[PDB]
Amino acid sequence: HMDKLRVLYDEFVTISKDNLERETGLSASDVDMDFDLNIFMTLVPVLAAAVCAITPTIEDDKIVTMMKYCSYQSFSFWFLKSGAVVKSVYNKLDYVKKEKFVATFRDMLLNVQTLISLN
Ligand code: NI
Repeated sequence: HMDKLRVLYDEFVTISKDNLERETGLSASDVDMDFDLNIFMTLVPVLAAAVCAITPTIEDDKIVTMMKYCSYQSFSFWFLKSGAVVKSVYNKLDYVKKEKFVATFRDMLLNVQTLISLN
């Protein structure tokens, strides 16, 4: 179950860890997708309210703004380690990887969002 989400999450984590460890010199903590799923479930409604609805056609610039508000300190693999946000990793990617990272992050949010449809 959640097989597509696993693929997206693993990519997000790999890219994030690689850049966070390189920039800070710190070592990532263990990955816990179960834990991080719950984090994303909380993030989705706040980001939708603070920025705009998360949809497959959301403007890329809006996703990048959402990245500014997502702190790695909240996730399993960087818990309370530093103040870095997802946009800080975006900023260090090359111009091609940047676009793919936007798609990966968006699609991760979209997938998590399908888990939390209203009654
Ligand atoms: Ni499964």
